[PDB]
Amino acid sequence: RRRVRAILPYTKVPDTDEISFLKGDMFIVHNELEDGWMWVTNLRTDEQGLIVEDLVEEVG
Ligand SMILES: [Cl-]
Repeated sequence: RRRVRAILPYTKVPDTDEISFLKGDMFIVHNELEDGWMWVTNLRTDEQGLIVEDLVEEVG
């Protein structure tokens, strides 16, 4: 469980558990699979869903 920040914007694929986001959006990473899929909470929108880890950076 950690925070990550979007380094790019993203528009979700319709009728999926993906969420949209903007560059700079902060997320709580609840869980992550080996293939890069994360279940997160977007802290700006309070939406939960799927994101790919290559669109985010570790928060230090
Ligand atoms: Cl949708």
